[PDB]
Amino acid sequence: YQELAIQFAAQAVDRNEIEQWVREFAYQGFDARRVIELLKQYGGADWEKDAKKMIVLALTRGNKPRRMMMKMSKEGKATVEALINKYKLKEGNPSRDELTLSRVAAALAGRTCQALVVLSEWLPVTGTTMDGLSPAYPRHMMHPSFAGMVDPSLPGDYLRAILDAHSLYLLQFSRVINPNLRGRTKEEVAATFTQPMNAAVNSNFISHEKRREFLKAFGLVDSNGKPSAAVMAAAQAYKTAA
Amino acid sequence: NYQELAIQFAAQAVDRNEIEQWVREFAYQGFDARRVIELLKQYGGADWEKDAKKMIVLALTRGNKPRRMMMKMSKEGKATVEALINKYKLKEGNPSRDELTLSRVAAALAGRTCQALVVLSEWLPVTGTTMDGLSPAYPRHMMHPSFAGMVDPSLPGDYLRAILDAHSLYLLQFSRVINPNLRGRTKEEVAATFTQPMNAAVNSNFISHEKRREFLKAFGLVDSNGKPSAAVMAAAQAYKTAA
Amino acid sequence: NYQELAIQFAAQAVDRNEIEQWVREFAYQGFDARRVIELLKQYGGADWEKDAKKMIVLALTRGNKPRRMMMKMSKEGKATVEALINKYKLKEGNPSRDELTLSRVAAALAGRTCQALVVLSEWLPVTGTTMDGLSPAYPRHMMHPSFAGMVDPSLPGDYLRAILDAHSLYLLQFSRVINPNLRGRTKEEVAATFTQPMNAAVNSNFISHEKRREFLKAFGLVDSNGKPSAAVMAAAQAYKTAA
Amino acid sequence: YQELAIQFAAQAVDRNEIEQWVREFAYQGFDARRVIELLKQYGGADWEKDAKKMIVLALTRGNKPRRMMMKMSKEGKATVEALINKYKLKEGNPSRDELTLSRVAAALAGRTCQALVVLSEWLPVTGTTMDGLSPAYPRHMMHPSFAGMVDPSLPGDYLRAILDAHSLYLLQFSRVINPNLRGRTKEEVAATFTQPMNAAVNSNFISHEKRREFLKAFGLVDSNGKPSAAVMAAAQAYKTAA
Amino acid sequence: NYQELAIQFAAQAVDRNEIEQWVREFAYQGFDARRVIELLKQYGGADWEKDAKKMIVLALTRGNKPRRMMMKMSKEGKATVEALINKYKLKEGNPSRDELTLSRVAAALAGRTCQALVVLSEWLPVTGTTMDGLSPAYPRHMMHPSFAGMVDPSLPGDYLRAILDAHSLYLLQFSRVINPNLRGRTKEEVAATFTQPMNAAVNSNFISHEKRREFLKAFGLVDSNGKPSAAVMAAAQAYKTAA
Amino acid sequence: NYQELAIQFAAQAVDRNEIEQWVREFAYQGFDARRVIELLKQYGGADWEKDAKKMIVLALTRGNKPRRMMMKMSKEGKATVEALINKYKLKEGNPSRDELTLSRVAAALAGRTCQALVVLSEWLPVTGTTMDGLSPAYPRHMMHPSFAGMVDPSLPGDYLRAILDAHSLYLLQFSRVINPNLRGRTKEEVAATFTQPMNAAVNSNFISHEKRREFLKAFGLVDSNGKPSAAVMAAAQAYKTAA
DNA sequence: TTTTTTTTTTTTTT
DNA sequence: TTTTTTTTTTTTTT
Repeated sequence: YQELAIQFAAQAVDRNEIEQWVREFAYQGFDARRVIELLKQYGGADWEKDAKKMIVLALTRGNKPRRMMMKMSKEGKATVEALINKYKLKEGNPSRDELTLSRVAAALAGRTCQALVVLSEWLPVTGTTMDGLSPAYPRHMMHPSFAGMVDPSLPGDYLRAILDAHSLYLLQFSRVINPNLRGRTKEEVAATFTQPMNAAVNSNFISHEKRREFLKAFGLVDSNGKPSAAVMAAAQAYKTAA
Repeated sequence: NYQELAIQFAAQAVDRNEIEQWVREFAYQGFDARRVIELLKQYGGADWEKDAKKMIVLALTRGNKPRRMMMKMSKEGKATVEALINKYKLKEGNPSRDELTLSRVAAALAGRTCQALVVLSEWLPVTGTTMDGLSPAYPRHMMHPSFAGMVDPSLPGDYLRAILDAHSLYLLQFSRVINPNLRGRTKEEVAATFTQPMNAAVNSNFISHEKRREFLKAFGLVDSNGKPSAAVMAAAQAYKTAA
Repeated sequence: NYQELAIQFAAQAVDRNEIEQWVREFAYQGFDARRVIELLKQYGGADWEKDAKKMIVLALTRGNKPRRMMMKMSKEGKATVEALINKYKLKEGNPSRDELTLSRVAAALAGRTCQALVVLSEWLPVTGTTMDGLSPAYPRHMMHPSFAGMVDPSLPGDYLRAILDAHSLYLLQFSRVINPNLRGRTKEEVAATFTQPMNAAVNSNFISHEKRREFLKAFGLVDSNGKPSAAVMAAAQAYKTAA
Repeated sequence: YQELAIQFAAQAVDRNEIEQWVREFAYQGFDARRVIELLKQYGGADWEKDAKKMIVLALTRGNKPRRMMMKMSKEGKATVEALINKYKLKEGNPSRDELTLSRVAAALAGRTCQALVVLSEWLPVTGTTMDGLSPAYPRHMMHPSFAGMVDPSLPGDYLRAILDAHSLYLLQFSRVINPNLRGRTKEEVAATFTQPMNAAVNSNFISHEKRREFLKAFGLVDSNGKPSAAVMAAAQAYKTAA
Repeated sequence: NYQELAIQFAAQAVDRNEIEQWVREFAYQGFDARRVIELLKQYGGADWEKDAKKMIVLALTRGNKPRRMMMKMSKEGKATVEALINKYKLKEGNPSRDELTLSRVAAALAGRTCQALVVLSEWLPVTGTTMDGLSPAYPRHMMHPSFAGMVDPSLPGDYLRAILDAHSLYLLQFSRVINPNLRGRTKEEVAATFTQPMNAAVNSNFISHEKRREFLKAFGLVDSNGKPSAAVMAAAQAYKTAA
Repeated sequence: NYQELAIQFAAQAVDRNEIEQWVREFAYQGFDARRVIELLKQYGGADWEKDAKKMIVLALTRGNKPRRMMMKMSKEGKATVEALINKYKLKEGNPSRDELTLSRVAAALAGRTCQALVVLSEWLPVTGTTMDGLSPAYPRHMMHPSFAGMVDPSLPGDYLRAILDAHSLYLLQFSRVINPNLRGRTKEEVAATFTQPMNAAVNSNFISHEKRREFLKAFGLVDSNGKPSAAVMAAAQAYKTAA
């Protein structure tokens, strides 16, 4: 009777039926498309220049705009106050239709990752610090929003190399900005940062082709997707990392 | 007096089959698969199978807290989950023998659940890609706790151990990701929390030994005589040196 | 010159028999085995032996908390445990002396408990396989604290020490598994929790020296003259170098 | 002016003046003389036999007489109840004029330490367990009341040998019976047990001559106070102990 | 073919000067050195320089909590600290920007602070002797976070990196001593707390590149062309292998 | 503008003596010895010296909690302590600059305190015998925190370090015994709590360098030129390898 | 960031 | 003895 669970198992699996359901029940959190829609809406023609300012502001000062405003120059405070009021900026994790410095940096990952080369020594974990862990550490990987640039169709060994090279940074960064991860083990830090990382790697924002074009442009992969010597070095550094 | 009674009681031959029936009957039981199927049929009627398939995808990719997952979901999804909560009177955690949870549905219907893992691989808390980094071509059919429900316990001990150590490589990763209070603990400490539910499913009376080995053969996990595949052997070893 | 012979007499001359009578009279007695068997016969009647066998399997593979174990068990098992709780008025932990617990049943009937361990080996908190990893072909009859009640204290000291060190290898593992705080403590700290109950049963008045040695002989633990087996000798050494 | 603390320092120290003061301000805790006075008072002619019973009772069952009574034989419970009522026994640490099983064992250290040879395998830390740490561990040292048998006039190296040999046991025992010391470091256990140990070693109860006569009788020292091979072995085992 | 050149342009072509203006404009500014000196002159009058010297000694050897330090100090000292608190309206921690703290005084007057370190060396939380154990003849002028304000950012990159790594060896020690939770954390975790304030002062508009290099030359940290000294080179290497 | 003022302020030569006066004046101060003596003389009158001797024995062998020690003391002792509490208005712990404690009395009169240690050696929390086990013939005059008050800081650095490392061997033991919350901490962690009060007493203005070296010479701790004794040298080394 | 004499003998399958 | 998407960037001599 009840061991008819065999008949239920016997039915061949439908890739499209299951893919409709996984799509319907999917975690709906960060919408990069909505963020860009809101920036364009509040900023108008100035949205790009203000977004670049907000990327610098997020990467070097954090996600609390009213707090950072208090320990800043006269000119800076005036710019941040204008941005808070134009873009109706918030702190932390508000509703889906609300903008934060984090969300701006995350939706515009292509622009954020390019800025890291210049901003490297102004970050919580500097390029110099990373170079101590792995020589000539890839600066374009030094932000959680880099996960949105990873082509998931890349050969598994090449893909794992990029993510292990990026995880070397995440391990340092997470232990430093997440109060719950201060001094915790590698395995613990990776268990808290892999699920949001892998969601960004397998998101529908930016096609595989565009993602690999960015990795090629940043000099992270070659013509066939083979990671650079620096990525390979970093990927190994993560395997023996503490 | 009572010493003579203790000797005469011990003088009686050990009944291997009587004790083996009892150890089975009193064994740990995480859920009654038969009661779960009985409840799905009762609440769902003729739609119970299609709704069970939905709940398998829902459990595997979103978890066991239906009202919580509903908060970070689309309008359509939110409506499907709300309808399922109300039809099947779904609960979170470990409720009574007469209550349904997304976990229990996936666990009672292990044969289908394990088959879905091939498609759902990159949407799981621990992806197939991640597992391949630990052990090459990691068996996707093993990437769910309900896989223990498909293991034939009559398999030769060495073959049986290799299947379970392979599966344990996944369990070790999965437990650290889905359970935050197991993240800083050792391999031995994490294994201590997942071996009892695993071994219960392996030694349960739900789905016979013959049918269970037929599944392992079909999933390509064992050969004609029950010898595990190279991938299973590789993962069992990866688990022995795992941290 | 008299004070010298006085400190000499008060230090060297000890009334070994007077002290040995007292230590036995004051020894921890959570229960009297004779009273336990008297209570089983009283509540169970003609079925007391079959129910006692069930309670031994239940105590060895599930523990001493009958209402707790009942919740993660099959429909049939739960119904058997509930029936046993109500017939024998079973309790958890350490109640009064006219009270029965699964532990006390297994302890009073040590002769059958120890015989069941051969069949139940892979269902115990510490399996026979796990023990074999510490000492080859570990004696299964020693894999329960109630084994101490089977030990003949009149055995030659060296033979008696081999039996107890061999049994202590198991106790060391068992205590760490059934008491998680002990996992990070020393052999000496873990030993401190199990040596007093062990030595009390070894020197108890329940079952004579002659019968106790006839059990050790029957279990194949000692020879005709009380010389321990190769497996016992191996286990006794494994304990000396154990951590 | 105020640097006249030099004139205060300049006064030569008086050994007898200081010894009167240390005597007057001394810690007044356990009075072995009062304990024996109370045993004789309540027990009469039976005080010695009842004291021997109470030593066995303390060493193998503890210091809680009403508690131990509940998990004991009919005969034993009857004896313990009679002892509780004759000697007005208490649990824990009551007033100076109150008897406890601990205080009885401690005041009659000579009798207690002799009983350890027979009681060895009934103790929280057995002789067998100790033999695993140091071969043929001295059974007479396996009780805190042994500190009352130590001659403090012994040559420093011989004296330290006896106390290091005894401390090997105290380390095991303290970690086991003191809930606050469960799994703590050697240095921590020794910091909590050295002050009460050293007080018993330097107490006025039992003269130096009698103390050394006991150590000689127990076979712990030779004619000149040189410790035995077992004590020497144990003293070393404590130096490398964890 | 245009989308290719578009991803190429949006990845490689970065407006280095636009971004560098912004990072400087938004940089953490707990205080403006010019405002600190303006406030010292305003409250202190003609005595502002002598009182500032006192506050530098007070900040370097006692900390940033003036009312706290006052309690474990001599009669004369306590009276001096109380007078300074009331004249300069001193605060603890990180107050508003028109507020003075011992730290802000030492930071705005980096040129004298760093010069005082030669005399104050054995009175600091991390002594010169301690530093000499990590790197021989460690540069005493680098033994304060305010040293970063003395660093010329126009220096050749390799020379600039030697100065900062040499200074970071001190910062690593100092942070562990003045923040006890950091003692059990990694170089990278400890570095994360001191690199942002360091790099902000290195790239601040207070004191020109030309003057900053004239300080490094005067302190004997660099030569005529900006090449660091043997001690700086030694300290830069000690930091690379530091734990 | 303010940049030019910062350069001209730094252009002024470093006044070594002005800074050295200030670092002394602002240095940590556990107690004012002068105020303690002033208070003893005020409350005690002509009996202040004899009562101070009593309080030194009381602090050294019983501690700093006078009402607490009174509970485990003789009738006579109890009366002496109660009389001293009421005459000198004695307090426990670390009260105001104008309050007396047994510790402060012993600390302000270090010359006498250190001389008493020879007689009181076997009555201290850490005995002379215990210390001799760590380092042969350990200097008894060093067996009190107030010994730091006798150290000449003008001594050659290597000689000065050997005296303090020797003394630190005792401090390490003493702190673990008198302070229960320092028992599980490392050498570095315990040293972190006792170096600041030690170094304050070493660099205090109470009792000149000349008088302090005269004491070290008298106690046999240094020779004619300040070279420490073999016992001091031995203890300094014992501290380097201490746990 | 301090300040001087341990505590006190049977558990029980997460 | 459990059950699926981190948190969010300046401290300050015990």
